[PDB]
Amino acid sequence: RGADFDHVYSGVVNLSTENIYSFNYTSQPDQVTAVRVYVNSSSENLNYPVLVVVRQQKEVLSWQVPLLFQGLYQRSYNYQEVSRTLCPSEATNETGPLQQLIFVDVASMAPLGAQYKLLVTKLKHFQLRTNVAFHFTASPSQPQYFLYKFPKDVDSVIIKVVSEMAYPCSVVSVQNIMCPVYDLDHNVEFNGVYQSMTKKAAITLQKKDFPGEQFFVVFVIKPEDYACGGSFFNLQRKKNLEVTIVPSIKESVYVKSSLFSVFIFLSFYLGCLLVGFVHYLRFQRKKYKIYFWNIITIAVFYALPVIQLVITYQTVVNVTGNQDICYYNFLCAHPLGVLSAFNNILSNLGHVLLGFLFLLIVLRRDILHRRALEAKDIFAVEYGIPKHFGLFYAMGIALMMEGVLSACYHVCPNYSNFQFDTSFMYMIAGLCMLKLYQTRHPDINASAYSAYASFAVVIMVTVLGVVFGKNDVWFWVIFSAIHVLASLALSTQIYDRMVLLVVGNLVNWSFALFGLIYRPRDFASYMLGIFICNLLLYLAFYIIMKLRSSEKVLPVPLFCIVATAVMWAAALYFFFQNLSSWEGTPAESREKNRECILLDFFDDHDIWHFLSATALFFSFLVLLTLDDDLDVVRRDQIPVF
Amino acid sequence: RGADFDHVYSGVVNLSTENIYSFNYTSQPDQVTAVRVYVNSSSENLNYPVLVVVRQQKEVLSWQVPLLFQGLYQRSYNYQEVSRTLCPSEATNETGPLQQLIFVDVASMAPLGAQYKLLVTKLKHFQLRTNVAFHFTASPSQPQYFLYKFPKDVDSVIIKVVSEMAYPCSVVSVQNIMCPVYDLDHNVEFNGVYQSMTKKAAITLQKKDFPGEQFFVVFVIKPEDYACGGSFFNLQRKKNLEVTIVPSIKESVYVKSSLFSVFIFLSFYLGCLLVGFVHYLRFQRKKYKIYFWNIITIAVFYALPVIQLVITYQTVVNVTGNQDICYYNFLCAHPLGVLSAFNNILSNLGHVLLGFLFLLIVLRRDILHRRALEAKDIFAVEYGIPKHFGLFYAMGIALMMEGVLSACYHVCPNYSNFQFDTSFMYMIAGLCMLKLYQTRHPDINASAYSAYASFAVVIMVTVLGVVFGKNDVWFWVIFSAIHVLASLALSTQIYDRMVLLVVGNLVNWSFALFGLIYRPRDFASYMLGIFICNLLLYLAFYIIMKLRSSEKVLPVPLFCIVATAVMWAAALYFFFQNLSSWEGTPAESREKNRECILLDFFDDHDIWHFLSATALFFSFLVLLTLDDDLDVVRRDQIPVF
Ligand SMILES: CC(C)CCC[C@@H](C)[C@H]1CC[C@H]2[C@@H]3CC=C4C[C@@H](O)CC[C@]4(C)[C@H]3CC[C@]12C
Ligand SMILES: CC(C)CCC[C@@H](C)[C@H]1CC[C@H]2[C@@H]3CC=C4C[C@@H](O)CC[C@]4(C)[C@H]3CC[C@]12C
Ligand SMILES: CC(C)CCC[C@@H](C)[C@H]1CC[C@H]2[C@@H]3CC=C4C[C@@H](O)CC[C@]4(C)[C@H]3CC[C@]12C
Ligand SMILES: CC(C)CCC[C@@H](C)[C@H]1CC[C@H]2[C@@H]3CC=C4C[C@@H](O)CC[C@]4(C)[C@H]3CC[C@]12C
Ligand SMILES: CC(C)CCC[C@@H](C)[C@H]1CC[C@H]2[C@@H]3CC=C4C[C@@H](O)CC[C@]4(C)[C@H]3CC[C@]12C
Ligand SMILES: CC(C)CCC[C@@H](C)[C@H]1CC[C@H]2[C@@H]3CC=C4C[C@@H](O)CC[C@]4(C)[C@H]3CC[C@]12C
Ligand SMILES: CC(C)CCC[C@@H](C)[C@H]1CC[C@H]2[C@@H]3CC=C4C[C@@H](O)CC[C@]4(C)[C@H]3CC[C@]12C
Ligand SMILES: CC(C)CCC[C@@H](C)[C@H]1CC[C@H]2[C@@H]3CC=C4C[C@@H](O)CC[C@]4(C)[C@H]3CC[C@]12C
Ligand SMILES: CCCCCCCC/C=C\CCCCCCCC(=O)O
Ligand SMILES: CCCCCCCC/C=C\CCCCCCCC(=O)O
Ligand code: NA
Ligand SMILES: [Zn+2]
Ligand SMILES: [Zn+2]
Repeated sequence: RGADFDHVYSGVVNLSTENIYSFNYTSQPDQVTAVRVYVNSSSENLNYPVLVVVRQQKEVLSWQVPLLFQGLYQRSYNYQEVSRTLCPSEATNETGPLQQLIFVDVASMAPLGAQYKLLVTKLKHFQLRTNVAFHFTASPSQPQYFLYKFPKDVDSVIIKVVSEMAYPCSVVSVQNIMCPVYDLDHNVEFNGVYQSMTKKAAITLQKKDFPGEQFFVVFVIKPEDYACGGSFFNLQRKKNLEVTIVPSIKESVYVKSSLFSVFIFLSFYLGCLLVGFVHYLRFQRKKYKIYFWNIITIAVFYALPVIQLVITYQTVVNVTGNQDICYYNFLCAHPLGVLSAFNNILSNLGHVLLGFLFLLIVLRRDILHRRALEAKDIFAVEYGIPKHFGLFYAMGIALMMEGVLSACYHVCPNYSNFQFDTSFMYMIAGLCMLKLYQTRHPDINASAYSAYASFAVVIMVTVLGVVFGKNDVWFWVIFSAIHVLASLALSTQIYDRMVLLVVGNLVNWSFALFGLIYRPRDFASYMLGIFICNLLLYLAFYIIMKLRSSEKVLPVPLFCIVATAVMWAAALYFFFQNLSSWEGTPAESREKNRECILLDFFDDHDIWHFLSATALFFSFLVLLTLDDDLDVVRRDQIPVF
Repeated sequence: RGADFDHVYSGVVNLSTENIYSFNYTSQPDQVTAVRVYVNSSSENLNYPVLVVVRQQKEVLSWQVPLLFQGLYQRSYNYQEVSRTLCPSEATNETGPLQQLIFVDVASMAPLGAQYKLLVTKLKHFQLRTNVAFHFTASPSQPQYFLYKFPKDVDSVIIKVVSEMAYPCSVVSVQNIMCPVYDLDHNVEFNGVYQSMTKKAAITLQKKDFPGEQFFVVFVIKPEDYACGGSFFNLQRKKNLEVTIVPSIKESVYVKSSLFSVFIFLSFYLGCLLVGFVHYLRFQRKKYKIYFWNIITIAVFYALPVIQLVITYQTVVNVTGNQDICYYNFLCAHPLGVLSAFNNILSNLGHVLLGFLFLLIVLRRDILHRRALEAKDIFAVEYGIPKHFGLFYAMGIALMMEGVLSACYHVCPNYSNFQFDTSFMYMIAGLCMLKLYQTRHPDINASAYSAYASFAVVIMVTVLGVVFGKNDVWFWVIFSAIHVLASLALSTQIYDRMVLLVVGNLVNWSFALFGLIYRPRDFASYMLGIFICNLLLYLAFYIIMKLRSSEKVLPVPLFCIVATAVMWAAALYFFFQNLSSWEGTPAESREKNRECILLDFFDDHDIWHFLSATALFFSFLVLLTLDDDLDVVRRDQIPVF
């Protein structure tokens, strides 16, 4: 029967009568037309569903109305309105105008007839345009997909899908232009790239991956919300979606950002060179060695698991096309070669460059001291605090190792990797507190085993607390007992000294209270703030004790105190901007994704990598230079606190 | 049109003519009938395919002939014969006999008519019986599935599928009894458990998982062999398959095997008790302490990555139903609780029980030595070899830590976990060689860091060689250089002594040559044989040097030598029986799965865990007791080699 587009057809189908409709249309060359078939049935009997068959030249598509979904825990869902887009045939210029015919056959085996309504329409907005936002709606029984053709200049695009509400949750899949299109929840993840989506989704594609420089963006709504961190839930679950296809940054942005990263850090090298030059002009005109290596060994022992894991996770993402596995920022994930997010790795360059600079600065001090000790300078031998540079070498190397470990985490950030980003800073903050204590008490043995053992136990507490003590009121109660007791014990060792000890313990008790009351899910970041607080508290205690003892703070140490405080306040702010959350579902993390802040390449977490290295670098300089005033004062006179 | 079952229908379909067939059958209660629809079209034009629609009461099924598959690297496959089993409806006794009607509609849009052949048949062997082998055939375009109902007495079954040839490779999926059945490669992995299969597959199921105590066993043949370690490849890819449903072992087998494992090892405790009792009757009638703890720290540092990984892999297996992720011996993987293969973890009880026994043996001699020294015994003080039991405590605790590390690996053995099965044995073999050298050269410092560092570097070489040096002629050439040079340097320090050194280098050179020519993919096991070989060579050198120096081998040490040699020969044999291979694909590894050898619970790899612990336990006793004859001899008179 000849039928018209955009015309709603009603009918009753029983065993005897089947209703057939014929739609003929012409597709002009270089023009793609998609036909959407909508059938709905208001029939109580699901024992006798309305069966819809759409036959085209090269394909037959069949479905049933009401569409039934099997839910978790034996939940049943039925969708009375079912809509499908028929795979489009694109006429090349050579083929010419193509006359195509669609047959929509409607049948039912019901003894009394079952009613249905049919609307077949042509999609006027099937093709998606660049930098244009398109708003649409999808349902579990009404999946939608659209066509995008890569423009010549554009060699890569990002697919940004936004929703106002978290649920129902969807799947955004990118597939090549070949029939069939997998737009059902039972085959959508078979082919191509896909992401789970509650509120936001971002898929980055390259032209070389797709033949014909075109793809289909498929939007499938799940009958239930379980895979996307939701409780559950026969009635329309319409999701209002907006999708925009934006070109990615050009290769020039990669060059400008890599140069910027190296240059800000190399600027520090120039600044150290200028200071060194002034001393050279003045000169002409006028806790051990197994520690540098130990930090390496500990880092390598710790790097091996993550690196082996990276391979396997990277493998599974590439094959399955599951962008769910790695918790990238997505909105600012910039790919170089294999790396999905090169920008994250590049941000860790400062840790390596700044850590290296520190080793060179420490070395000059060691070489100069050693030369002075040989010359038997009175000041080198008997004036000032005895100088040991071993912990300083470990600190510099640890900063570099932190950069490498953080970069490894960023190859695939996820639940198995969560610790590695900020963990080595527990070692960095731990080493810095020994250097403070060793300054006055240079008699502390400090075995290599003790560092390795402490790190292992601290990480053991960290990983165990995240996995098994996620939010339990029990775990946080026990941990608060250790935290407070550790603070009491430490305070008595490292420490008006009494008033300072009270302030010192109180800050730790306050932190324990915040943790107990708030129960943060990110125990790794909470554990990190425990080491940062105690590092800054002991550093502040040292400065206060230095002032009460009338010891001076020279301009070079004093500037580093201001820079350390300013950089720590700035770095912590960018640390508190959560752009992805491995504790939640992949769809929940993606709601936190943001467009990146600096040079269109670096996000808030990238700035935290720049500023954490600079804050840690300037913290090293405070320890290195603070007691340089005493170099004139006799060691005998020098007090001990 | 009324049509007959098991009758082949021919017809020509053009735009004008569609051919419709009606098949009616009666399903008796408590009787399941499945109908298979076969359509084959020998039509050159794939632009105009034959479209087949099979409509039933509940659902409608449609497909096209020839069936087209999109292959990797743009390969195209077409199958003129397509066959499908229609979702059976099971009549309960209450419903009674049910008269069901099937409509098979055949259509084509070809201008000249396209021929087809149709056979609709009822499957007389749809239901699978217990302990009965059923042989069938499946094709990429002709998937098959069958029904199994759990017997009342049987609470769990294993699905064993066997094929004579590796390719074409298949997917065996287990799904609940609900329509639709996902029997296509684009939806087979959506629901239920599934395994990839080349030659063998084994799926273990429990009755509690399935409602109705029934499931579908779905067999889907892949159009290509890539996922199963093979290459490409329009023509039938028929796979002859045999599937048997066998009940799993009863809970009594779990109890009898757990008791056996504890008892053989506790028997050793009784044997040590009997020896201790005889000495107590005789008595009445007449390289340091930071090492025990260090091995713990190293093991914990090493246990943390694997344990965190276990959680995430175990998660993904449970959700997706993908049995391909872990590399168990599925033919004897027995589950207890959350563990998929409990027998693999129980087999590691020998390490902890025999490692604990050795610590009690060392402790006695440590206590009796200190008690003597307190009593100023002449023989304890000036006769015999200086006694340092510190490395014995490390060896005993390392054996325990190897049992827990090997048990953690067997929670989910895979490519990310490879090292954990045998890596700590490198530590054990290395500790045992230091104890040998420390015996006649008591003045060796042996720092804790050195053990940790050596382990880290040795594992770094092991993991790097497996991942990046899989079979390269380059990597094995460099490694043979280190292996020859390391053994050449070691031979000079520890080793007619000259003839022995020559024999000692030839064995290492031979091992290197075997590796160089053979290029084993399992570098972890090859690395293990390097440590075992040198441990037994240095042990044999010590015995030979003991005999040439006219020093006796007492009966207790001498028995341990025989037991160590016999157990090492026996353990190595069960080590060479590869029942699973993480280096290959999951389907390739399943080809080596075997039914398990001992008590219907333990396979060849489980026996290697029993015998490796016993060989390592008796190796410890050789070191502990060998020089107990020198206790009467004065320390000065004792030679050093
Ligand atoms: C690994 C990171 C967290 C740094 C850890 C530093 C701390 C926790 C480690 C490193 C050095 C260690 C100390 C080394 C020296 C001594 C003095 C000794 O008589 C008692 C142990 C004690 C007090 C150790 C306590 C723990 C210790 C302070
Ligand atoms: C905060 C972390 C990272 C670093 C803390 C350094 C701590 C662990 C170190 C530095 C100084 C050390 C103390 C130095 C002096 C003494 C006195 C001695 O009779 C007992 C050990 C004791 C009490 C040490 C315990 C460990 C100690 C307190
Ligand atoms: C988790 C937070 C709140 C507390 C962390 C406590 C950690 C840093 C403390 C508690 C127990 C400590 C260990 C106690 C025992 C030893 C042996 C000794 O040779 C010093 C190192 C070592 C290994 C200590 C390292 C530091 C240590 C692990
Ligand atoms: C704020 C937290 C992380 C600091 C934890 C470090 C402090 C409290 C821990 C770490 C290592 C611990 C020390 C480990 C070993 C010794 C030597 C022993 O003879 C006295 C106790 C003493 C000195 C412990 C005191 C508490 C201790 C110093
Ligand atoms: C895993 C295996 C190789 C462990 C073997 C450990 C023992 C047997 C080996 C490994 C390192 C070796 C030592 C390496 C360096 C020296 C310093 C030299 O001036 C005397 C010999 C001595 C002390 C060697 C003795 C033998 C030695 C201790
Ligand atoms: C089987 C082959 C690959 C093993 C080779 C191991 C070699 C390369 C590694 C493993 C253990 C390592 C040693 C561990 C202990 C020490 C003592 C330390 O004070 C200096 C480094 C030194 C000397 C290391 C040198 C390199 C080393 C000998
Ligand atoms: C752990 C597995 C992989 C192998 C273990 C090897 C251990 C036991 C061996 C291998 C390398 C050896 C060290 C190599 C370096 C030296 C030289 C000298 O300065 C003291 C002995 C010492 C420190 C050796 C001690 C024993 C040692 C650490
Ligand atoms: C694999 C078989 C052959 C055993 C391997 C023995 C290795 C681990 C042993 C044997 C010879 C040893 C080396 C001999 C020479 C030295 C002394 C000093 O310069 C540092 C340790 C170092 C470098 C040793 C490291 C460990 C060593 C390389
Ligand atoms: C004197 C104060 C020193 C600095 C204290 C810092 C306090 C940090 C405490 C933990 C907060 C963790 C919860 C929210 C942060 C999440 C980290 C992230 O977004 O990646
Ligand atoms: C004197 C000889 C001492 C013992 C030497 C043992 C030799 C072992 C060498 C490596 C063989 C590795 C290749 C095949 C074994 C695979 C291990 C496995 O099946 O799990
Ligand atoms: Na099913
Ligand atoms: Zn980071
Ligand atoms: Zn094992």
